[PDB]
Amino acid sequence: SKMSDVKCTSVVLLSVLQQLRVESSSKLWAQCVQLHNDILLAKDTTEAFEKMVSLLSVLLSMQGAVDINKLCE
Amino acid sequence: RKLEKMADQAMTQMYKQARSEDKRAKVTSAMQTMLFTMLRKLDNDALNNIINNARDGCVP
Amino acid sequence: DAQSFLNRVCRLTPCVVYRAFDIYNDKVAGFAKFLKTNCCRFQEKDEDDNLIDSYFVVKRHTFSNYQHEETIYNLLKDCPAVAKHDFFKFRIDGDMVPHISRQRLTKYTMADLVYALRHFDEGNCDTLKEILVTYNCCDDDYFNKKDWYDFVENPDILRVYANLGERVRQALLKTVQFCDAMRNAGIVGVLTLDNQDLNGNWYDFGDFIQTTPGSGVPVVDSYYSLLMPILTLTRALTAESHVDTDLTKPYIKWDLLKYDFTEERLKLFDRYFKYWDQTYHPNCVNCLDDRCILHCANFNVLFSTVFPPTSFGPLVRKIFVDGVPFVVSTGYHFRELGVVHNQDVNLHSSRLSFKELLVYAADPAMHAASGNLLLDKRTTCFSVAALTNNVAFQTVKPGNFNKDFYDFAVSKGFFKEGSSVELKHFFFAQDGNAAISDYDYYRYNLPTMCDIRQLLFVVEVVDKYFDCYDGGCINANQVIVNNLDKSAGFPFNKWGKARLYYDSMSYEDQDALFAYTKRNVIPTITQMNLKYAISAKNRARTVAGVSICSTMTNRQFHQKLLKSIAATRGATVVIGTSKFYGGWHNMLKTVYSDVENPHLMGWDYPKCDRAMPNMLRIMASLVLARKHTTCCSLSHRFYRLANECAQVLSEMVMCGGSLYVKPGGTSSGDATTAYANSVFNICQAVTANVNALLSTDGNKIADKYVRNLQHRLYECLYRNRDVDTDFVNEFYAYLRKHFSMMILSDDAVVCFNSTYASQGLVASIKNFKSVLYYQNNVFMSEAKCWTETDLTKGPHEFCSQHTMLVKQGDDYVYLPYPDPSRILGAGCFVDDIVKTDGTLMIERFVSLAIDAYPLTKHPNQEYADVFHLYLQYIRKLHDELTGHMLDMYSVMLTNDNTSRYWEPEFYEAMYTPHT
Amino acid sequence: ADQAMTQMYKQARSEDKRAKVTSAMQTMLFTMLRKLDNDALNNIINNARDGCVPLNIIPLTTAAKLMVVIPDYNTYKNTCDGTTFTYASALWEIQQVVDADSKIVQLSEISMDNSPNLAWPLIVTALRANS
RNA sequence: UCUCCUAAGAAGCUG
RNA sequence: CUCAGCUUCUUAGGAGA
Ligand SMILES: *Cc1cc(O)n2ncc(C(=O)OC)c2n1
Ligand SMILES: [Mn+2]
Ligand SMILES: [Zn+2]
Ligand SMILES: [Zn+2]
Repeated sequence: SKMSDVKCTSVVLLSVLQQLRVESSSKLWAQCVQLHNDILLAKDTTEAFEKMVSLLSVLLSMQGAVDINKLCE
Repeated sequence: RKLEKMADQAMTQMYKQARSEDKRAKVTSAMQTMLFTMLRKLDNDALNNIINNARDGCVP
Repeated sequence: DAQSFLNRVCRLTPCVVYRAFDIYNDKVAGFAKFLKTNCCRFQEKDEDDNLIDSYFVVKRHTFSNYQHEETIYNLLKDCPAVAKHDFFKFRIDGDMVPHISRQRLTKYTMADLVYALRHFDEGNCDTLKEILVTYNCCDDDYFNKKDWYDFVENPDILRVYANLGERVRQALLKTVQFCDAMRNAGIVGVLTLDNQDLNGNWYDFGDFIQTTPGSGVPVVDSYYSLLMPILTLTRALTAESHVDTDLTKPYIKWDLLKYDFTEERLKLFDRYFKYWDQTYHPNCVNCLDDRCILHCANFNVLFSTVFPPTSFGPLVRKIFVDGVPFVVSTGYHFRELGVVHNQDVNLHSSRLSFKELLVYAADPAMHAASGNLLLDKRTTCFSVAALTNNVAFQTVKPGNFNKDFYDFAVSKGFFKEGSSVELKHFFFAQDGNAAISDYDYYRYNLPTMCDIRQLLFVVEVVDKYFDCYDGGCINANQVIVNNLDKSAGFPFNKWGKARLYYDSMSYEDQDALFAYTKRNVIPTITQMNLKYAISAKNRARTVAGVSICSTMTNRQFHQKLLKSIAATRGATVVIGTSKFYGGWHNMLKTVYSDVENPHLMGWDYPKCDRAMPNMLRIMASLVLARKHTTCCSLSHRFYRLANECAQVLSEMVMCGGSLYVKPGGTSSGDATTAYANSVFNICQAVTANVNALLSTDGNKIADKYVRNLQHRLYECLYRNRDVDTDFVNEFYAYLRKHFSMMILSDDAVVCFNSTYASQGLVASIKNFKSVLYYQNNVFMSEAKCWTETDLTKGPHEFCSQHTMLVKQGDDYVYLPYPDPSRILGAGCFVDDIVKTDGTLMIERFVSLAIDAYPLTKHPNQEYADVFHLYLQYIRKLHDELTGHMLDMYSVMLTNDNTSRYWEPEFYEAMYTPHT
Repeated sequence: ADQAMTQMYKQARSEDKRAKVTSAMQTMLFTMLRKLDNDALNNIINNARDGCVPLNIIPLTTAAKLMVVIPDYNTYKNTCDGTTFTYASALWEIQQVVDADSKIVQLSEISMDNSPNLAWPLIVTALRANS
């Protein structure tokens, strides 16, 4: 369960990462693309959630890029 | 009646261009808001824990 | 008689099997596996008691044939390509009976190898494994790997096969020696693969007859023609790349400036195909017709593997314009067509007009000569130059999420747990080194020599399928350009779209350019672009943008025939036929075509564009050009073929700011890609049918008509040189009757007589697998294909559409329906942000509802719910749009004709035959 | 009368665009020929028996610069190890190295231990040695 | 009012 | 940011009834 939710959220997350100009780093963009494509092809919710956590860690690492505190109130 | 059709077409074009510009301007903030709304809906333990840690300041 | 006999045969060990024979007599004809006659085979053991690949084959013979063979052998005895024979008589029942002992033969013959490699089955390849292991190409433990035979999953199998090349080359040399001996002794006979062992020795003289010593005549048509594919498959001629043709010596170091290898080609032909009696033109500009072009291009394909890759491509020359020097292409060295020289080369030009300027801008000569040297280690494709100081890394973005539609669908009960409808189509993202990775898939294109005598008959039968169309050249004012806002290619894409060049060039200029291309070769550059589309597979797809010159001239050459094909209903090629208003039902009822025991089958080619051999692409081009028998001369048609090859077959490719060389394969993005694919598909199907019919034992065919058809088909392939029009018509009628095709590019449906297929009289899936293996260098998986025994179910899939037989009023009709996941993914994910605002894009949802309507007829309610979901969403979007218009302006939309877009009728009318 | 005026305007626009693109193509074609090496090109052209030479050897024998795209460290050590290397029967001296991000990479950084920290593929620009 | 045919723009699907 | 086919919608114009 929550398979489609996870896949849609991963799509939106990679869109946000691309908007933050992550393609300017070949390594980081390649890793993010790998995780996103893996999540889309996933058949197990646990593996997809693991890769979702891994993909969100990239977004949260660049703390100054996106304002976490404001976005969630 | 023809003038009514012309005005309707002009107003449809104006509405289309206004909506297109507004949609295309807000893209970044709208995307971030959508992302975090979807993450809130997911309500997974690991995602919530990671997000709360980042909010408090414990980032990776 | 088991002790003295063994001694007379002599270190030999004392001693039902099916072997491949090439038979042709007044009763049977073909190339099939038959039962081996009774013979005594004593295996020779080495001094260390090690059994080796040496056998003594002793067979009882009548006095007449015994004496005949003894005479012929005494004539041919001293040739070293002839196996040693021993003629003796042995006492049985008190009287002497003659025996002939063919000494030290191998276990298998050349016919066994050719049959094993041409009629390949992954479950019944014991003979092939035995051959591979015996001659040290690999070990038994190599076959424990899965897909050890697949060219794509296991590209190392090519090396294993190449380990047979030297054996095959030695067999060819010995064949030439044997033919020389036959000519010198005055012996007339037919050479067949089953009479030569895998050491290259010949051992069967029963059918030979004597003649004046100096006027012997060997017949080698079937031998060489059947052997041809194996020559390239095993890379037999590799030794010709080394000094003195020794594999232990260094490679020959050719001069870099050398490009004319005509004498080398003639030497190779005289060394390996001396007694092939048809004339060979190394440069196909001297060929007499398109059949001769195919014939000689086959040999050119074989021989071009021996020459340096740097010698092929445009031949550039320095010219002067206004006193300044240009480097321009004045010729071309094709791997298949040889050397071609432009007829209108003008030195010391006064000034450049628009046409000449366009031609020189399209040429890759200036771009390559001004660029840097490139060494790209990411790919194995030949890299020419780097046109910029930097490399470009183009990525693919993810799709945009239409969250409103997703929420609406989920609120309606979609995407639950265990439901049969799941999201499977997405926008997959790609990293920087993606386009070049896709380009690297051209490594699946290998030099494939064809069975020329089989191909020259298949081409006539394929041309029979294109007799109802009309074609020929048209003027620049008769050309129809669909969209003029498309790219003009490189370098033209940096100054405008196709509209700029179609407007700048007057009709006279376009006609002059076309006439120029009928006498000269213009090589152009193709640009590789990444596609941004929704798919169910992670693979990225690249499209080829051809230059504007190539597109213009190819349109003016082919558009008449293409439009004729697209406007014809009821033919095998269904390009141009709509699936709406009963078109799907009409196409299915047309393909059923009153076959007797109808079964349906279907297939789709793997790596279709990247793996198509150059010979079949040239054949498709020639078939398309056969419509110019009056508007064009022989040389005009040849130069059109040369331009086509130089522009869409082996042209230069722009990928990430760099120039590479395209080994081959169709360039999806040229004028005639779909129609050429259709010709190629029909050719493969006809070849499968020919191989099915000729590989069947003729003694077991209970139908006299089909046994005479087989006999005459063998005659027409390997014994008759001129085209037999009557038999081509008869075989075409036979195929139409028992093998009914529906073709759209590389997609096919077949309705076939299941009894004939079970008896081997028409092709089946295994015949297609074999043909693809030995003629296309791809292994076709049984999961790629499908078979339906119940015609009321319709074909399993065609053009990504499933079929259902539903009641529509008072009669049952076939309707196509798509994958529900595809439509739902189209709704949920878009390639543009503005497409996520529903009120601006109601028409796209109307189109998606049109596509999804037939799902309501499905017996699965989850499938049926998609159309209703789309209609409800259309209603909701219209309501929201009216509300927003009212809020933003004090108006009423007043449009009451949109109510038809959320009612079934508007969509039900799209599948009713009335229109 | 209005239609004729519109047609005349369209023809004038087409002629103006034609002149623009003609000038652009002429400028490109005359700019490209000032970059090639006259001496080497003349040498190879004169060596040719009848003027015609294959195009694929023009960059090999006359280009003054080489760009090598390396996907991994194994290929780097195989092909362009050190500050000079041999390719196409010529000697090349490395002039610069950049990563996939177009950032300069010192030759000391290209080692087995530090390979995972580099953004592959690397692009190496070298100049033909011996003049 | 209806039908057909030319052109322009938006969009969807297929190989 | 290619080739070709089919389809829906909107607008301008011509002809016929
Ligand atoms: C059984 C049999 C009979 C005869 O005459 N033969 N000639 C050659 C072979 C054979 O298979 O050797 C390769 C053979 N077998
Ligand atoms: Mn025999
Ligand atoms: Zn010829
Ligand atoms: Zn013609």
